[PDB]
Amino acid sequence: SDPPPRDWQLEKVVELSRHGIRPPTAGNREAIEAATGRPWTEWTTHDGELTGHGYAAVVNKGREEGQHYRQLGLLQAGCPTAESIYVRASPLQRTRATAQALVDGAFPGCGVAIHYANGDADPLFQTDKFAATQTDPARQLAAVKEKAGDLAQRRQALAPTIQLLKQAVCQADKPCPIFDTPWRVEQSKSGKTTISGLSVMANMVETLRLGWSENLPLSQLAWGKIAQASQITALLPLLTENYDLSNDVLYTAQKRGSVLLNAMLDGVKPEASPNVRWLLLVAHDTNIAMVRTLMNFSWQLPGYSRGNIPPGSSLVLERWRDAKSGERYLRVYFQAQGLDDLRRLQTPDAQHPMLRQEWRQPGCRQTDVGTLCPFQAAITALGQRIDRPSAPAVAMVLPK
Amino acid sequence: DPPPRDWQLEKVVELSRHGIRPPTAGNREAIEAATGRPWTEWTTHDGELTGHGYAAVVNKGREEGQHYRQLGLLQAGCPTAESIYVRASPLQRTRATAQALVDGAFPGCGVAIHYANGDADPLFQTDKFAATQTDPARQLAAVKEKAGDLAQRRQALAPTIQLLKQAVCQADKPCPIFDTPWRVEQSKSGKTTISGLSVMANMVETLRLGWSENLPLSQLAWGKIAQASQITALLPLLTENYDLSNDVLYTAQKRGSVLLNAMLDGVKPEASPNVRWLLLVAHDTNIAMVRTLMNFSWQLPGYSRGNIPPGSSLVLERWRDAKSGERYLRVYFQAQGLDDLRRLQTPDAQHPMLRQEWRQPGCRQTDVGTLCPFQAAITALGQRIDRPSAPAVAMVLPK
Amino acid sequence: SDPPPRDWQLEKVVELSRHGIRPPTAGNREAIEAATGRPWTEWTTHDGELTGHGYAAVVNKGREEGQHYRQLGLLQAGCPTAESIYVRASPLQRTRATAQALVDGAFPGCGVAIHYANGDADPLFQTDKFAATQTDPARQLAAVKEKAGDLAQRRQALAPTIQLLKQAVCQADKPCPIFDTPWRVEQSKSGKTTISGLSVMANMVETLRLGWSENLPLSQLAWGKIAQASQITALLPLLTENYDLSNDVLYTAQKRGSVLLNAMLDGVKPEASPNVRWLLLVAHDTNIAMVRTLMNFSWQLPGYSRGNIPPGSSLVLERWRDAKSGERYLRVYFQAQGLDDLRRLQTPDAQHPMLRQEWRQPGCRQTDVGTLCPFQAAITALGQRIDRPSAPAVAMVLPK
Amino acid sequence: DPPPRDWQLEKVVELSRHGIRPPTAGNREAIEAATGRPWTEWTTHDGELTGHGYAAVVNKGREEGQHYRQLGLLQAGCPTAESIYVRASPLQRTRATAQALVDGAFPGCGVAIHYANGDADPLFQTDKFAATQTDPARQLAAVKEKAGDLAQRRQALAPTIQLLKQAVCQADKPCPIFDTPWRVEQSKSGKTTISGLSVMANMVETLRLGWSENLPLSQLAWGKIAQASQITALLPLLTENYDLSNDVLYTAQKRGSVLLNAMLDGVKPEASPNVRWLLLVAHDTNIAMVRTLMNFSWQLPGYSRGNIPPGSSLVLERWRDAKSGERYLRVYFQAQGLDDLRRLQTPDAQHPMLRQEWRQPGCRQTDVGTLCPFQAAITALGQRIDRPSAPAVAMVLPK
Ligand SMILES: [Mg+2]
Ligand code: NA
Ligand code: NA
Ligand code: NA
Ligand code: NA
Ligand code: NA
Repeated sequence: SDPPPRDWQLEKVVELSRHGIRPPTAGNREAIEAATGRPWTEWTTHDGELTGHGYAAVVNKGREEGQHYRQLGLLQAGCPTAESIYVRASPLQRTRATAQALVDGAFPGCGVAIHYANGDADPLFQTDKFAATQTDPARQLAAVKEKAGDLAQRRQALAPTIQLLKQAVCQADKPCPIFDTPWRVEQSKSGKTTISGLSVMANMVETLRLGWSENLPLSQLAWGKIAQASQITALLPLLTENYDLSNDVLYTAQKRGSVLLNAMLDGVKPEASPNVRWLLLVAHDTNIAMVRTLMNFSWQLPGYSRGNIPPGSSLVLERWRDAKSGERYLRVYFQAQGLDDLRRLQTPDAQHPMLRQEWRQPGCRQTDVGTLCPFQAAITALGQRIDRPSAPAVAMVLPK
Repeated sequence: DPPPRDWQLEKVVELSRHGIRPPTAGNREAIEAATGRPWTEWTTHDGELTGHGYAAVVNKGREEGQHYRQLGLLQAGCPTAESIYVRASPLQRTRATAQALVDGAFPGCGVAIHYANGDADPLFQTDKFAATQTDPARQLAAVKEKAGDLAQRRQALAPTIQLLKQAVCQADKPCPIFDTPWRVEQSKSGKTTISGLSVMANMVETLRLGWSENLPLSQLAWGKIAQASQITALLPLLTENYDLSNDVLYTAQKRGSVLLNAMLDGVKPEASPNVRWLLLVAHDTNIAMVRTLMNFSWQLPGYSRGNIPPGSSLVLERWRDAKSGERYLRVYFQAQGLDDLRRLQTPDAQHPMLRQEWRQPGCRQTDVGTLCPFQAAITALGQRIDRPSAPAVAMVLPK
Repeated sequence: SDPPPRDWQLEKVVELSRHGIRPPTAGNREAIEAATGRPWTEWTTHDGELTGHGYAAVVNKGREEGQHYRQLGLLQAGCPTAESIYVRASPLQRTRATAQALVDGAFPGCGVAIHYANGDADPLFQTDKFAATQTDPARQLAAVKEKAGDLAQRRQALAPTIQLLKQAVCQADKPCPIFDTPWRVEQSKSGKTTISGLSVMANMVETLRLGWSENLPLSQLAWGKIAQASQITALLPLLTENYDLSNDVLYTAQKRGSVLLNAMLDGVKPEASPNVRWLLLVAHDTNIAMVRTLMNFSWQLPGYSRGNIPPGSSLVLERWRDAKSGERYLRVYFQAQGLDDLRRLQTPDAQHPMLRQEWRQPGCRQTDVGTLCPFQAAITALGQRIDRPSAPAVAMVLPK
Repeated sequence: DPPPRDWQLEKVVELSRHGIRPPTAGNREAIEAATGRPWTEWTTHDGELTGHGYAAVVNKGREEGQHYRQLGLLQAGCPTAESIYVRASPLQRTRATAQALVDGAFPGCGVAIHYANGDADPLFQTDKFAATQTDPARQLAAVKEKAGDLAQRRQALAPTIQLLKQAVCQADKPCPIFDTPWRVEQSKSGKTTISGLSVMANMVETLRLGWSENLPLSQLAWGKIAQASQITALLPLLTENYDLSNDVLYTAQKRGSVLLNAMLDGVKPEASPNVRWLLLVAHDTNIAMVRTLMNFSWQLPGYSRGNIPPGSSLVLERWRDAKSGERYLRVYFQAQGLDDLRRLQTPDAQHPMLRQEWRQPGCRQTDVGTLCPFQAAITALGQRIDRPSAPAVAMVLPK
C-alpha cells in the first residue's frame, strides 16, 4: 500500500449489511416446493439460518474491511474499544450470526460483542410490527397496482427468463404449477401485497442464487441443470422485477424504510449517539431495498441485475473531512462480492476487489478515496423522500 | 546414509475431529447443574458446528488442498471421483465439518460428502452395534483397574481443579461439583464415567471451545479467562478424563478396532474406493480410541498430552520412493494452536499446523518427514486391534 | 489503544538519532587506559562499532516507533514504499548499523534499505571536513576560554563527582595520572580544542555509561565497583560539564551544526525533498548536541544529567495539522530509554515508556498528541542562531 | 496407562549454533569465484555475528529463560553460580551468541560467558587435536563409499541446481560452478569436499542467512528471491553436502565423539560443574556430528532434512517423577522459522519454536513431552561414540 491519505480524513462510517448466505426460509420452501411439485435440497444448515460457508464469506469481507479502516487511520491498531464500533443486528439468528462474523473478521481474536433487541422485533428493522411504520393494505394495493400496470405485458416481456427458470427447476413431463398461474396483485389476510406467479419465481431465483453462492454441489443446486455463474445471472431479472413491485414501491419504502434511513443519516452526522467510529447495522435485503429506494440510488454490479442485493453485501455512508479546511463531505456506496467469488470463498483482496458502485449528484468530486459529495447537500438530497410521520426517533444504543 | 530418493505421495487416509461446537444439550445440563448457574447460549444451536468453526476448518482445508496439489497427489483444479472420498459421521456437526474441508481444499468445486441414512455409522457410533459394544462388567473392571486410587488422582490435580473453580464458580454461592469425591459410576446402559472428573472435563472442553470460537470474554467464563495460557492450564483435567475413558485399552479395542482396521485397509494399495485422499470426519472419542490402539500419543504447543482440538486430525500417508520402489508409511497428528483458532489464522508457512509424527525402529528421517517401512508399520499399528470387534465395512456408502 | 486522533493529523517526521551502544573508540581506549595506567575491558564488538546488544536495543525502539506511526495513520499497514521513509546515515559502521536496526524494527521483515555517502565524509555530519563548516582554531580557543572561565573553580566544584569516578576506576595504591592533571584549555595540531583532565574523564564516564547500558558483567564494567544505575547517574555531571565546554559552545555549534539544523528545519517544512513521511538521519552525539544548542533546547531526563544524549536516543521534529482548519503546528522533543531499560533490553511499550522532553515557547498548546507550536513562529525561533554562511544547501537525497 | 506423576525438570544440557553471520572470508572467496561476480558486503564483518543475529538470539533466550523459570529449573531473578554455566567456541560469532542468549534469559543480570584462551577448544575445533582428527585415507574412503555415483546424485538434484542458478547467475555471463562435475576432493591437510556441490552449499547457506538477516531483497540475490519458499527450495543442496561431510559416520565419530560424550556426562547427576543449565555455543558442523552419533535427525517446517538454522539448538533434559522417583531423558532439536527470523518474531505462545523430539522403544508420551527411561536413553545415544576419540574434558575452563 501507499501511505494513507492526509488531505482527506475519514471520520465516521455508517454501514447497513444484509445477512450472509442462508438456505430458503421455511415459508420459501413451502412455496417453491409447491410451485414445482417436488422437494428441494435440504441444506446442512437449518432453513433461514446463516450457513457456515455464509459465515466464512462474511468473515472474509469483514477482515479486509477492518484492514482497510486501520490503513485509513479511522481505527486503532489491535483490538477496538467502545469508541471504535457499535454493532446493532436484527434479532433473527441469521443477522446476529452475520454481525458476529463481520467483527470476527475485522478484529481477529478480539471477542467483540454485538447488540440486538430482547424481543423479536427491532423498530429499525421489523417495521411492520410498529404502528408508526406499518403500511395500510388499501394504500399498498393501489401503489403496487399503479407501478405494476399491465401484468400480462410484464409476464410476456420476461418470457425468455421465465423459460430459463423452467428449464432449471421443472421435471420433464411433470406438472410445474407456478408457470401456469397468471400474474395478479394479491393480498394476504395480514395485508401483505404480492404478485402471484412472479413472487414465488423470485423466491426460486433467490434460492438458486444462494445455493450457487453457498458452493452446493451442482447435483443439489438445480438437479445438475446449472453449472456456471452466467446461468444464475440470466435468472436475476425476475428478482429485480419482483423487487420493483414490492420493496422498491415508493409508498411501501416510505412507510417501512423511513425510520432506518433517518437513523442512518443522523448516525453519519457529527454529534451522533453513540459516539463511535463505525456504526454497523445488520438486517435484511428488504431493509436495504427500501433505504436505497428512499435515497433514489440505483446500481448494477458485474454479474448481477439492476439493484440486486447479494448475501453479505452492504450500503455504506462515510463522512470525510478535507484536512486543509475542515470542510465535510459524504461518500455513499453499495458493495458486494461476485457470484463466483462467494462460491469460492475468495478474499476481497487487492486482486479480487469488492464490486462497488458509488452514488453521486452534481457538485460531487472524484478523489483518491472515492466520490465525495458536499455533506449538507448530500444529506438533504438523500433524505427528500423520507415520510416524517414514519420516521420516529430511535435510540441507537439499545437499552440492553 | 540415505540412498538416492524420488519421493511420491500415493495415498492419504485422514481422520478429522469436527470443528468448533457449543456444548451439547447433555453437556449444558451437566455443567449448569455442576456450577448452579446458566452458561452462555451461543448463536449456534447446542452441539452444532458454529460459523467460526466452519471458517477455521475451511482455512485448514484450503492450505491442505494446496499442499497435496503441490505434492502431485491431487490434480490441478476440481477433483474427479478418483481424487477424494469424504465420509462423515451423520451428526450435523460432522457433516458440516466435512463440507468445510472440501469447500477449502477445492474452491468453488461443489464437492459432495457422504454419510449414513440413519443415526448410526458403524465406523463411528460403534456402541450402537453388537460386535463393537463393550461388555458392562468387563468395562467396569477395566476402568476400575486403570483408575486405581481416585482420591490420590483428585489430590494430584488439586491446583488444576482450583483454577477451574476460580473461573466458573460464583463468589459466595454453592458450586456442587467441586465438593464431590471421584468415584467410578456405571449407567444402566453400561456407560462408565468418573463422578466429579467427567463433568469437570465437560466444563474444560466448553471453555476451550469458547476460547477457540472467539466468544467475548464476558461470555466465556464471566471475564475470568483472558488469555490462552489460562485455557492450557485447565487441560490436564481433560487428559485425566480421557485416560480413564476413551483411552482405556479394553474400551478402545471394543469400540475403536473397526475404525482403525478400516483406516489401515484404506491406506494399503487396492483399497475400495480407489481415491488419492480418503477423508473421514467424526468425533474426539473416535480419534482417542484409534490413537490408543496405535499406541500413539502427542503433546503439542499450548495443549496437554493427547488433546484433540476442534478440526484436528490423524493422518496416514503412503509414500513410494520411485527410484528403489520401496514403500513407506508416515503417521502424524495435526492441529491449530489456541490463538490461531481464536483469530481464524490460516495455517500458512509462517503459522504452520502443529504436528507430531509416530515412529518405531526402522523408521527413517526423510525430506518429506518420518517414513516407516510400510509392511512393518501397518503390522505394528494393528497389533492391539481386537479381531472380533473389527468387521469389514463398505467404505463407500449407499446413494 | 483508543482510536487515532482525528482533529490532529501527523504530516511529517524528521528525526536525528544517535548511534546505538558501542565500545570505546580506539582513540578513547588509548586515552582512558593511559589515564588510569591499566587496561580496560575488551568487548566482543570491535572498538567503535555497534554492539549486538546495541542493535537489539535500537530494534526495540524502532519497533515501538513504527507501531506508533502506523497507529497515528502516518504510515501504511505492512511494508513501506519510497514515499514512507528516507534513511540517511553517517558513513561510519556504527551509524549505518543503527540506521539498519531502526528500520529492521519499524518495518519487520521488510528489507528496508538505508543510504550513506560513498566516501567517509557526509557534509551534514563530518562538518569538520568541509570548508564552509570548519571552525577556526583561534576563534574556538577564545570561545571555549570565555565559557570555561575559571577552570580551577570548575574542577573544585566537581570534586565529589571526581572522587566517585576515582573510586570506580583507580587501582588501590597505584598511579592514576589523570586525577593529578590540572584543567586547562589545549589545542591539538589539527586545532581541536579540549580541556585537559576533564575531557578524558568525560571519555571514562561515557565508557562506563555505555558498559552499563550494554549489560556487561559487573566485573568487566568497573572491576566490580559499580553495581547499580544510580552510580552511573552520579558520574554524569562530568560528561555534562565537558559538553558545556565543547559541543555546546555556541561558536562551535554555529560552525559545525548549522548545516544540519538547517537541513532538518527545511525537511519538516512542506515541499521538502525527498517527499517522504519520515526523514530519518542517524549520526553522533556531537551532532545532536550542536543542533540542540542552536535550538536553545535543554533537557534533563530521569536518571540522566542535563543534556545527556544516550545511545539510540533521538531529537524529533513533527509537523501536525489541525484537520478542522488546515493550520500547521510543530512538535519538537528529545527521547531516550533509561539506564536500566537499556541494560535489560526492555521494550518501550505502554508500561515502560520512552523518556521524553518537549520543547516549547509562548503560544504552544498542550494537546492529546503532545505540545504543538504554531509552525512558522516555531521554525523562526528554532533557527535564530543558525550561522547562514555555515549553512549551505545540501541535497538530502544522496546521489547514490 | 500413565501412573500418577509429579514432573520435575532437573538439568538442561544445550548445544546451540551461533546466530546469523555474513559469509566467512573463505566462503566469500569461493562463492564470488563460482559465480564470477561480487556478492553483497554486509555491515557486519564477514564471519561475525550480525546485530540482527544478536537480536534474534536474545528473543529465543528471553522466552527460554521465562520457560525454565516457570518450570522451577531456574530461580526467580538473577542467576547464581549454580544456575548456569556457558561455554562458547572462541570465535567472535559464538562468543557473541553466548552473550545474547544470557542477555535474553537473564535480563540486565551481567551474566558472563566462558571460552578458551587460544584459537581452539577441544570440544569444538576437534580437528586441531590428534585424538579427535580424522585419518586422511580413512576419511577419503568413507566419503567415497557414501557418495557412490556422484553423477547420479547431481542429476537427481538438477531441479534444485537450476533454481540456484536462476538466483545467482548473471544472464549471458559465465557461471563456472554450474559446469563442474561432482567429484571427491581431498586437500593436503586432509579435508575432503565434493567439487561443485560443496561451493553450491556455501551459496545456499549464504542466501538462507541473508534471508534470515532481513537484508534488502536487492542485496540478497539481486532481487531474484522474494519469499521464504524460494529459500526452502534451495536447501536440499545443503542437506546433500552435509550427508557427504559432517554426517559421514566415520567423520562424526572422530571429530564429534568428544562433544557428545561431554554432553551425556553433563546431563547425568553429579556432573561438573553443578549447574541447572549447561549451555554450549558452537557451530553447525558440531551439531551435525553430534546428531549423527545420536542417530537423530529431523525435518522442521520450511526446512530440509537435518537443516541447522542460526541460533538453533540440540537439547537434553533430565526429568524426575517426584512420586515414583524414576528419571527420564528428553531429547530434541529446536529452531525458529525463516520468516520468524527475518521478522525478529519472539517465539511466544502464538509463534512457538519449531521442535522435533527423539525417541526409542520404552519412551513415553507425558505432559512435558516425550520422556525416555534415563539409563536406556544415555546408553542408546552413546552407542556410536568412538572411545579413543572421546577423551574427558574439564567443562569449566580456566579463569
Ligand atoms: Mg503471526
Ligand atoms: Na493505521
Ligand atoms: Na425492467
Ligand atoms: Na444456541
Ligand atoms: Na553545571
Ligand atoms: Na562486511
